[PDB]
Amino acid sequence: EVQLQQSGAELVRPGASVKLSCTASGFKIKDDYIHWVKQRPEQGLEWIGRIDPANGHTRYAPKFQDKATITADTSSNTAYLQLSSLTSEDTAVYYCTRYNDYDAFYFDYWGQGTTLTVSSA
Amino acid sequence: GPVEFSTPVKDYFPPSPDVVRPDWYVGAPVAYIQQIFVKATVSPWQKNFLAVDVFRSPLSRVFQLVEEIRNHALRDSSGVKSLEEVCLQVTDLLPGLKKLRNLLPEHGCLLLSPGNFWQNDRERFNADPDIIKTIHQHEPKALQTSATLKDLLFGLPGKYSGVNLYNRKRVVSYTVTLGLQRYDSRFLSSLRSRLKLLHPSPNCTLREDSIVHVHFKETEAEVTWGAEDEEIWRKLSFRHWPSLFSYYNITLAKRYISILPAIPVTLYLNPQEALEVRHPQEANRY
Amino acid sequence: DIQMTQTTSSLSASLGDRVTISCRASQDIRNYLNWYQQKPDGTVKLLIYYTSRLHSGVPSRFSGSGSGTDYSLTISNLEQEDIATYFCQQTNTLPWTFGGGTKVEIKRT
Ligand SMILES: *[C@@H]1O[C@H](CO)[C@@H](O[C@@H]2O[C@H](CO)[C@@H](O)[C@H](O)[C@H]2NC(C)=O)[C@H](O)[C@H]1NC(C)=O
Repeated sequence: EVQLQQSGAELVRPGASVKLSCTASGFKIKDDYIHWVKQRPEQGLEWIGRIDPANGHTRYAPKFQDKATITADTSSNTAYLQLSSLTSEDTAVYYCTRYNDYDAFYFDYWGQGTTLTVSSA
Repeated sequence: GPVEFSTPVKDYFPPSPDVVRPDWYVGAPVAYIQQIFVKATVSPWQKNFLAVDVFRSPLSRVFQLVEEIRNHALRDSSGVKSLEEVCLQVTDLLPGLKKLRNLLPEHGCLLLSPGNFWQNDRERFNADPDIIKTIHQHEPKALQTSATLKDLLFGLPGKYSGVNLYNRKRVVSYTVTLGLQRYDSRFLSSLRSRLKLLHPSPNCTLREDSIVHVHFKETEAEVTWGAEDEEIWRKLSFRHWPSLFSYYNITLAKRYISILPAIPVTLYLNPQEALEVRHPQEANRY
Repeated sequence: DIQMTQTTSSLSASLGDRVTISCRASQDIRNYLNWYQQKPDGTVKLLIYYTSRLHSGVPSRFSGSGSGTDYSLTISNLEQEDIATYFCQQTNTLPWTFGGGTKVEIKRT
């Protein structure tokens, strides 16, 4: 029922800027926060930030301040994460998710994941 | 225009067709009413327990429960974090009728509960040998038409409460009443989620999708939840809310209030607490 | 700020065996611990949002326990579909931190 489709794998140069997308189906993004998580093998999942699409109010982990920019379009029911000043340490898998309980704060549904690779080739 | 609660559909009790509002449903409500409806029981029962032991220990939890609600903060909030930012502010009771000092909240959030009988003081509750006398010290002799202080503080009609010496069921119900100036779905859902995580209720089936707008013109026992617990406020007196707000010089004459669905809470207490709460002079009294 | 540590990054077990993953928080987290499962495919799925509880659709063979700083997920009987990595997340203090996952695999040779 509830699905969070993510864009395809992305390859970009260092110093560039990426815009990842996450389209919801089965629910309206107005009803919940949208979160972005970062997986790197051998270092484990880590929280990037979240956005409340009703208010446009974003919050980030202190690690990614000035790095990530989250936005949301309610008509398209789609959240976006923009990465800037990319470096090698940004090669990783980015997950789009939400939560539905506002005291437990568990991530109930997840996207399949988008692999981002940053190399000059 | 009136506030848009997208997730909970609106509902009207006296007349007000909605063509999509012309009929008295125009402005913001005087206040929203949020009930935390508590059912409690001393689940492992014993011989040698006195009738008072049925309710003293369940009533002793109202103080911790009130502190939890007042200190609750919505971690990861996008607009409102604590109760003080959302609750209705009251300043002074009427200049006459100060006899109800230290029985109704003077300064701060309008929050009513049985603990008000003891100024929200657990020590004063512990030093009380007769809870019933304290509860009934200010009820009339049926000569006053407005709502009684016991009904105002308990939130229930009074025969549903179960606080009596002839209580055959070992389940006692009461309520904590919150008056809110603003409606915040996120904060209210956070409060509801917190209370059901701390105190899950057995197969609780309470409705949670309708806001009711009211316009005033002019052996072992087990806790069950059923249709008799739905919309319990509907079984309070008619003058209940007008009299509650009149005590603070707030009038509901040509305006309305919005009652939100109740939050269920279930408390199971064990014999250790039921004994530690017992007052020493009732062991040899009867 | 809050560092969560899982003792064993890998764990070997057999079908029908009793399995236990455990993780420890650097400070009190007041039972605000969630457990997630990641398949080798990469798809993540919530198992035990709240200590001891169960997310809808999760088999009853999963259970959770713990308190204070130490918490543990338990799989009563390892099924072939339960080969994955398990992460514990603390939702007590605002920057949520996950613990390095623990992989569960079958006993080889
Ligand atoms: C009860 O409230 C009403 C209105 O809120 C008060 O009535 C008047 O309110 C205006 C507006 O603030 C004041 O300027 C007047 O001085 C009030 N006078 C009277 C006679 O109503 C009313 O005073 C309030 N009652 C008390 C005891 O303060």
